[PDB]
Amino acid sequence: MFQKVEKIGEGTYGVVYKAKNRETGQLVALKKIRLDLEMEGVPSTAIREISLLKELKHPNIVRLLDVVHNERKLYLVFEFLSQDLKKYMDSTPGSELPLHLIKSYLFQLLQGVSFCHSHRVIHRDLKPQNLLINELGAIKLADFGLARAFGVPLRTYTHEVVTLWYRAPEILLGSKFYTTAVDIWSIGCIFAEMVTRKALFPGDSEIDQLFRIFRMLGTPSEDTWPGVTQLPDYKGSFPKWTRKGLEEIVPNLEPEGRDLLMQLLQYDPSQRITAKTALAHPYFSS
Amino acid sequence: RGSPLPVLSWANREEVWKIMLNKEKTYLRDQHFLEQHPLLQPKMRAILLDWLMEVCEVYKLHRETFYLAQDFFDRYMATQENVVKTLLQLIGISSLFIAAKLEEIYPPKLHQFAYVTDGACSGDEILTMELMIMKALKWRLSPLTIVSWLNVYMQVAYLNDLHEVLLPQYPQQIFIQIAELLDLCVLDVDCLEFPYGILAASALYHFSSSELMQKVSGYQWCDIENCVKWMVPFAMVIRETGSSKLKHFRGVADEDAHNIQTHRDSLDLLDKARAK
Repeated sequence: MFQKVEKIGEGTYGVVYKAKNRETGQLVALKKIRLDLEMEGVPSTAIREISLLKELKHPNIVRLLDVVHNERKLYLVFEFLSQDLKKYMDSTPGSELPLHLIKSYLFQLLQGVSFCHSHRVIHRDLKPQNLLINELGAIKLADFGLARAFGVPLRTYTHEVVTLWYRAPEILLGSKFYTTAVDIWSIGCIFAEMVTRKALFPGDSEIDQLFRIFRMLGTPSEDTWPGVTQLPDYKGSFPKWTRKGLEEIVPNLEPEGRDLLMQLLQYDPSQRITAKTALAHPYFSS
Repeated sequence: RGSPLPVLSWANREEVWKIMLNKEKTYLRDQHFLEQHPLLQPKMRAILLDWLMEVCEVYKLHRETFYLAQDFFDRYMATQENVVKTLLQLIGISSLFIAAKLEEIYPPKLHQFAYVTDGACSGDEILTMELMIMKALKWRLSPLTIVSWLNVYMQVAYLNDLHEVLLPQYPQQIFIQIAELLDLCVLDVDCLEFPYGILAASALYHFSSSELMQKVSGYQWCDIENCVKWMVPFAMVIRETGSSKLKHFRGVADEDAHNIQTHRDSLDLLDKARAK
């Protein structure tokens, strides 16, 4: 059926494997769902990932090759890419990312995200582990299990979304609505992590996460973020930290890169740059 | 048709629209699909969809969830032949199970989808059917629904000075009044002759004007004329019976209540409307 050459981790649903198609010899990555163990049948995350990737096709988005239902297992067949950005940065070649590669990876990331948003899809789990790199320099968004096709206009969705370290402050403060802006926040965090080699905001809790952000960017006010005091999990009792200069955090980053990072990490989702606008930024100009 | 959307910060408004219009080309409907099931009667589809709307109101499911289920049911039946009438309930409740897992935060459990069938459909029968449906549809489970088009038209109608498109800002009463006409129309399989965006534009026209229909939809009269004329008796029966008030739902913010699927005796209304 599929020659399961190797296992390569666990996932949102079931377990993940490298493999080969026998009638082609082509490499694929396999997500296995054990339908026997699923009281609710095909999990919502898998129905969402499959349906979204059936139509969301772009050079900077992972391809879903097939869906195979055999016995009481459902297999999602994705294109095989060599590794994710996290495994790359954790390995010797990748310990020190060249400035040109940080830029070409970020550009691609923004292209993929811009295509999602223009297609009314919000990823809601952008982090290095979910960005797959090939041997030629391409980077692609993966794991659309946490994504949602949004309405125009949208409504209230799952309250607690995005891996904690990549989670935008409008989510941490319990805003009723969040937008495509939550993806841009995650990209800001990923950009800083490529430059510094470590997570920008490695919180151990929602409040710790919120405090690490305020320490770096300063405590938001009605002046810098209108409506923030009205947000459900906002408290007057927050310390009033003051905005650190960004040159101190990412000194090896060129000034136009630091400008872009600062626009990506605007705490007011209303003022946060879009992926489309980020792609027009001078950082990317020749 | 040109884009009724304002300039967007997050995309090219003309691309966003082109992508939405391409959906109506990718997701096909066939007003004659019951010719492939020659001993089924259109009234059987009406009864099944009316019943799904009732289940939706009981469990406070979104209108989006109901219209996903309706689309899944209609597209799935168009892929099959000779389905016996005793399986329509299983196909409908399995379509709604898929829609609910897609669209709701905390969908009802499988046991509630079985429960509401009063013994006709087991959990295991629903898990078998959901895979049959999703494979027959090739996992194309992202249509732009009838109600998604009403949502976008209402947002364009009421657009604020900031041209905000993603944060909802239309009134609730106009929304549910138009949705109620759409819920009646969708019970008639002839509705599937019209693109979903045209069905929505047409029900909006019946509650407003040519000027508003054109502004929010970008359609010209010639595009919607046949749909508008087909919808006349449905609009009349709704105007004569009177429009329903906004409901309160347990645990739903009263400002989000307009998004919850409702149910009234629409089979009565449907008879009157098709009579003319």
